Amino acid sequence: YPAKPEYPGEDASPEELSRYYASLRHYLNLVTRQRY
Repeated sequence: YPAKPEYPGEDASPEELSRYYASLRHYLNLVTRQRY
């Protein structure tokens, strides 16, 4: 589980959280290239 933080939810702003979402998606986008 390379960097698997928990999501905030609908607590933060619709833009601020949307930015943070990139860090979450980036993790998955790093797992979408499994090797060995």
